[PDB]
Amino acid sequence: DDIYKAAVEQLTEEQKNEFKAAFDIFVLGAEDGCISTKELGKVMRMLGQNPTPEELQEMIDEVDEDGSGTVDFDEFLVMMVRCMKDDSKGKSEEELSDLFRMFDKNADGYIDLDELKIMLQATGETITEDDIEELMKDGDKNNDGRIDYDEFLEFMKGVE
Amino acid sequence: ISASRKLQLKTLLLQIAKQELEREAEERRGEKGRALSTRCQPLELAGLGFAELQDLCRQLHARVDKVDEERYDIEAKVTKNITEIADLTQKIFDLRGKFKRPTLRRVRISADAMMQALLGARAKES
Amino acid sequence: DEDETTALVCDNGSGLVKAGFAGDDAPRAVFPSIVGRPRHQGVMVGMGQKDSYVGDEAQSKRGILTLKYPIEHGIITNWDDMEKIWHHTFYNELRVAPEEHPTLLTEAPLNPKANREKMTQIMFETFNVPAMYVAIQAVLSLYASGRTTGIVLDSGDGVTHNVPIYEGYALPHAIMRLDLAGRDLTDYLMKILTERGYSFVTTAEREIVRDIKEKLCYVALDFENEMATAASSSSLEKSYELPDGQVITIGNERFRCPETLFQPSFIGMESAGIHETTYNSIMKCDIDIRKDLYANNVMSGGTTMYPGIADRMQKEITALAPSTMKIKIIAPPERKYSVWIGGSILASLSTFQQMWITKQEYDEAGPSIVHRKCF
Amino acid sequence: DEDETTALVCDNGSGLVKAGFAGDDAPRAVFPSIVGRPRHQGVMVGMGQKDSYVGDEAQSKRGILTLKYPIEHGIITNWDDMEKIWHHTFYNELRVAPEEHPTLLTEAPLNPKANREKMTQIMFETFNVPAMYVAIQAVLSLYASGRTTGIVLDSGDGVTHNVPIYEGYALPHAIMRLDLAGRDLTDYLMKILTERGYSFVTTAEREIVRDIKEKLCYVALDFENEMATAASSSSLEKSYELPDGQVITIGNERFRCPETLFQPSFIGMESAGIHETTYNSIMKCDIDIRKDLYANNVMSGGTTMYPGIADRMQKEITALAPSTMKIKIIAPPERKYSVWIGGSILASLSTFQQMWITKQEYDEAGPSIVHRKCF
Amino acid sequence: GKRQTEREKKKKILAERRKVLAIDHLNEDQLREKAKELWQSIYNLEAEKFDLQEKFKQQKYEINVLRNRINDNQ
Ligand SMILES: Nc1ncnc2c1ncn2[C@@H]1O[C@H](COP(=O)(O)OP(=O)(O)O)[C@@H](O)[C@H]1O
Ligand SMILES: Nc1ncnc2c1ncn2[C@@H]1O[C@H](COP(=O)(O)OP(=O)(O)O)[C@@H](O)[C@H]1O
Repeated sequence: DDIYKAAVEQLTEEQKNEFKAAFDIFVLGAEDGCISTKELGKVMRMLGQNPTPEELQEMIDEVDEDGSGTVDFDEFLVMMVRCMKDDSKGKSEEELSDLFRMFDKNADGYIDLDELKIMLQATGETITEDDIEELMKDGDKNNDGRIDYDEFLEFMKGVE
Repeated sequence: ISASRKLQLKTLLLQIAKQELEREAEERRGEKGRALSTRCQPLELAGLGFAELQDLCRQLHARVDKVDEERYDIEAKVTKNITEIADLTQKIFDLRGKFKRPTLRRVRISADAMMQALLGARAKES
Repeated sequence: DEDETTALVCDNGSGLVKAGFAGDDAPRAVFPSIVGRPRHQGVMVGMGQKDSYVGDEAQSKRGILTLKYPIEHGIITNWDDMEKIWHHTFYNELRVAPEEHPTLLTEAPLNPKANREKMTQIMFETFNVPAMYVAIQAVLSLYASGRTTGIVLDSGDGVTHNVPIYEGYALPHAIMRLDLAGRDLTDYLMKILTERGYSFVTTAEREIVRDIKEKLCYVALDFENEMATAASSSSLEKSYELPDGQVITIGNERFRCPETLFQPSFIGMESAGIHETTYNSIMKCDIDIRKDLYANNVMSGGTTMYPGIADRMQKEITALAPSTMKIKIIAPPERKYSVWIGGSILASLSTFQQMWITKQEYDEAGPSIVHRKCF
Repeated sequence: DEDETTALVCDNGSGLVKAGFAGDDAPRAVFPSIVGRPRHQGVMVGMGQKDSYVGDEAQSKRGILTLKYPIEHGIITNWDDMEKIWHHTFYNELRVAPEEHPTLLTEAPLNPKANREKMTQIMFETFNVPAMYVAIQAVLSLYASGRTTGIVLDSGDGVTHNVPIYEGYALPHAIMRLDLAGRDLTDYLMKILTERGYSFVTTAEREIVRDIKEKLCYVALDFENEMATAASSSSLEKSYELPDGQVITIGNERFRCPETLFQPSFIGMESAGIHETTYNSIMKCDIDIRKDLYANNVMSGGTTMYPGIADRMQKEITALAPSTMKIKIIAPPERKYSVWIGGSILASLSTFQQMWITKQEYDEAGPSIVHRKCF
Repeated sequence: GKRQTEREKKKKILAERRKVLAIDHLNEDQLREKAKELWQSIYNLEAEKFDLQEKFKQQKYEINVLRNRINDNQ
């Protein structure tokens, strides 16, 4: 999600205005102003594609943040950036392995909170406590408080 | 924090890690230079006569055999580590296998083609 | 978008052809393995009209065409017709020329070698593909399902192959192929619908009965209970709409068609059915293999799409199986398309690139090379 | 991972290698002396899959492997497989680097010198051990048991050595080397289970029968009474679960197998039997020794764990023994593990610190040094 | 057979890598060049040894990470 959310933040106002015009086509006549599988299917067919009901439900589930079963405009912008890549290929595991070693300052095999904090400060961006805590919670999937090698690869998946 | 902020931090984190990797390589090259200065010191040939030069060549040749044996010994340890790395890599892959085979979809109609079809000439920035 | 010389993937069966690009998760389109030909004398001129029609063209213009299938009971019998099926698949709908892409074609484990040899020959000689590989459908089904181990029960349109795999290895002595498949089930249905007063024999009619089967059959986990009621009351009949506005209602015949998979004698086949071949593939494997195969019967092919077959199969295998043992069925949404999906998985593996037959290897050895390099 | 340069101890039998470090009272793990190899052709791509599996890997993946042991009645004949077993033992599970530790291995005193010379050679030449010792299994069980005197009866998986020791001394003229062990008992059981309708031939089946014997069998204090009863009533049957959910029940076969130890003729062997070889090792010793060996019939290894064996062996010797003499079996819980345990004790004795072959002594002396320094 | 071969083999390899030197047909100037050539060979071997030592350290790190991943995923 994070790489796509960043791409959305960076869209210009004119680009968002064009996406809004497209969104309005998709939700024309919808009871709640949102895109359900009935509006998504009618547009995909209008576009020449023939998705199954399951494919349509999965396209919505991939960006549905509230659990509405529908796509709102904010969710739509994520759908539209996900449908395109600037970040093609996305590197690979061998390159992430060498980068992992650079985060692991004590060479223990894990990235701890102090290591993460040192690396974040080095970026030059203002780092708040919330930036540190949130990235470590996003990375450490087993709740030990550290990022292992396999968690690091999931953590940096798709990051250019 | 927004996911958009997290991405920017992750992209900058990877850029610094890459810089540190280059830094490590440069430092290792410096370390290599110094190690070689100690292990393989320069020849002093001035003043050696013919017989002394013949003995030096024999002495250097003998050293070549000894260094090659030391190199062999480290190489053997490196070789054993490759076998272990290959076996552990297969083990982790299998432990981390199960239900995780990945897929891609083509339901993701490119937003460029979609925008040209739905908006026509209105579609200029996207 | 395709900005990389990705391998092309196509599964060519006796029924339909699944095709798309490696790296996608579905065929882009499914092209029936049909070449249609006009069977009437023309009167108007300047009407276009082809010598032959293919895939969806063959079905769209079928009102006056006889429709032939180049593939039967698992093999290609007419490879000149397949060159046209493939040409259309690649150049008209996928809009890709194989000349710039490796191509992956698939077959059953004991499939006659002529099938893989002609698949290899046509793609190298008429399409000039830079590389070829013929894969095993059972591998691909396991790849789509997230398995390395299980019984692949692949009843399709022309054949049921039935092949056990353990840790990625075939157990060939435990393969039990049957001449029992969806095409025969269609024929069984045509005969019993004839008994009801709806006699279907011509191409248009044969295609209708196939369509009826696909939409109305539910197989029945308990067929004795279903025949007792379905044959006694209209409350279990389903109405089907025909192209000319006619309606046919089907009762116990609705499940008697699929029943042939459990009672093959219905179509003249000497067999114990699909649930027993699944079971025998487990039983001919060693006892330290059997436990994993019992827990992983893997559904592939198309008969796996009846609303009730997973229960019909689990009930039959567990009935044949020893007690204590846990008998399970793996029946993912990747149903009917698991070979194509597996094809995309295989084609895109880094561990598969050395397995390709290159055009240079082909030109030096000829098509028999596929028999030596693939499996 | 050890914090001291403690000697390593490994008991390499035809069955399992017991291994751990000196100073403990048990091995860290038991590593079956098995190297497995796939016996099938792979079909799926990207499955990993190695040419061979070792120890517990060999048993865990056995469903498609052929499993072989490198040790034949106490002698290693397949050294490639033992290097894999030893490497796995130190490298993955004991978490040991032999380069930093003396290593003690064990062996029957009656085996060909080739085995003790080669074991000395591999630890010094392949594992770079700083020191070596190969110890006698009669000695090792006696140390573990707290004894200096007795007849040590292994009845193991590989060999029965039948060796009398008095006041720490060997009495070699009284030794009965016997070619009868658990590996033969297992084959006998497979033939009599075949008589019951359960045919066990292949590796999975051979490992099942060895498991059946280990969990269901006994010798019987009185064979004929158990024989007549078990042959007459189901009350003497015991069940076993086969891995595929099927079951087997075993009747008099439950004891007919173990009985071969007392009756070697059951497998075509020409032998006195373990109770007579034990007896003859006492009998052939001097008249003032006999009384101490009668009172010290010492168990070693496995099979000494069978119900009725400690009571039966004492009765069988008593029946052959002169009156006045008091006959006793020493059957400690340190059973099936006493040889390894003795190795731990021996390696650690202050009186044994000079018995170790050092690397320098080995390099100067050559492999024959084991004959001058160990036994 | 094979273990003896492995011990003989490391020595055989090292013997194979031993070149034959002769210093009698060479004059003083050629001997100085020959000495520089042997020195450079030693230098290159020491440089290769250094690279292997560095690799060995990265390998120990990688092995420790793999062991931790296995222990955490088991
Ligand atoms: N819901 C269904 N009910 C009954 N039969 C079905 C159903 N879905 C597919 N089939 C049949 O399965 C066969 C298609 O098998 P499939 O594996 O998906 O294509 P192929 O073998 O050519 O790759 C056809 O005979 C089709 O009529
Ligand atoms: N409880 C038991 N019942 C029957 N046989 C046994 C039992 N325990 C051990 N044995 C047998 O003894 C052997 C294992 O004992 P062990 O001496 O530890 O082998 P090793 O010499 O390799 O260390 C096997 O053949 C096993 O069948």
